[PDB]
Amino acid sequence: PNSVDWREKDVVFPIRNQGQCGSCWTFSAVASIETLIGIKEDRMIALSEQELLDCERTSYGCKGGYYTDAFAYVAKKGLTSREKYPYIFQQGQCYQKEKVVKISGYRRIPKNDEKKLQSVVAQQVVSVGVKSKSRDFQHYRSGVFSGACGPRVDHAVNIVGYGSEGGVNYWIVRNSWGTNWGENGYMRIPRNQSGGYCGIAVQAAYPVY
Repeated sequence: PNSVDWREKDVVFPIRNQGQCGSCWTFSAVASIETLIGIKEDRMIALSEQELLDCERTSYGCKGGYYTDAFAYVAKKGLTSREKYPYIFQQGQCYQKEKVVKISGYRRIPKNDEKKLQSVVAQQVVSVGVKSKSRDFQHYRSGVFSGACGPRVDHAVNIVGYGSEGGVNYWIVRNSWGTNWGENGYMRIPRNQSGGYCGIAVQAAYPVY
């Protein structure tokens, strides 16, 4: 497809806010799973970032984590709904409540491969990491981003589609900083920097239904 936008396909929930807690990895994992379930089952169910934050044991709570291992947790343990286990903006006791969704596994996209990244984005939402520690990235408002990136991949986000404006290819990037950041919470990042713009293609991964 020349363009993809899952937000226009009834499978992407509204932008959320992680607050200060470094739980971006939980928001990225949840967003990828939420859309996958919407694609595969035609069912919209909001899932719990809080369960991953409190219960996923390879990660660092509010100091960062792994959406890849979050996928493995969901495949192995299931995941409850956001209604049952809401986000409290900090890590708490790990509750194992009634689960609403599983996955079968997850796959990693080889580093720097935007062609394979695009092929997967054409089918579902993908979890990625970007270099967010920069004034330009934090204060991005609109347009296809052409500012400076952070020094290192440090912020887990999602790619929810792709397109073009004026011949400029872009990825549609879902962040968890609320709707006041970027284009109502999203960023259009150049598509096709080695590793992708702000390293978007360095560590891409996606859940397998």
